[PDB]
Order: sequence, then structure tokens, then C-alpha cells
Amino acid sequence: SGNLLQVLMSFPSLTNFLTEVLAYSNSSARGRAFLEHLTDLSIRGTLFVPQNSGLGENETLSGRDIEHHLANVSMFFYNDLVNGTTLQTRVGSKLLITASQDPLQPTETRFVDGRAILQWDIFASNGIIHVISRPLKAP
Repeated sequence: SGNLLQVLMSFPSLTNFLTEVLAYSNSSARGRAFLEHLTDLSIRGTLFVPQNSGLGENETLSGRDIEHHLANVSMFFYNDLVNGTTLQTRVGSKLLITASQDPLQPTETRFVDGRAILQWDIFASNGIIHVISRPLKAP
């Protein structure tokens, strides 16, 4: 499939974050540059996307919060992201992966800034998406 934006557009449960991204792009030059980055095939990124189960339509996010969902160095898959991994984001802050092994589970249970990961490793041509339980927050 397509770039990070196109893949985000392909999931009904991710429409509210998409709406925020698109509205941000039409709001400011910063917002437009963020959307252009998501569609740039010469970069790689890791985009954490809060699902509509934790983000409503009446919870307008700031541009800084939106951009903080993009770990902007490279694509980090499930099997790259161990306990204590810190990820630099586009706004200059850091996300923290925490992770332990419940021996019963088929995979490690992991969190990003304490948010549950609901789906790992959704591929895009210029990045990877992980769906999370609720939005991240820029400091």
C-alpha cells in the first residue's frame, strides 16, 4: 500500500486522528509541512496513531501534540522496540517504551508513554504505524 498518510486513511477506526492531521494541515504552514513529511517517500518514520476508542471528534489536538506522535528517525517495528527504548519525536521530545514478558503471552506486552499498543507493525511505504489506546502528549 501507500505512504503513511494513505495507510492512515485506510482504517475506519483511525478517522479521528486523520481528521486532526488534515485539519492541522489546512491551519498553518507548520501543519502543511507535517503532512508533506508524511507523504515524503525519501524519509522513514514511526507513527503512533490513537484509535477512535481513545480519541473522540471533540478532543481537538494541538499541532505540537499531533507531531509528537511521529518518531522521526527511522522505522521501529515491534521486534526493534525493547524496554527502555527512547524515541526522538518531531517536536524534539522523547517517547519511552516499557516492556516486560508475561510468560503466558505470545508476545511481550508493551507501552509507549504508558499507552497500550493495540496493533503493531502496520506497514507503509515510508514508515510503520502502531495503533495506540489514546493520544500521546507533548511536554
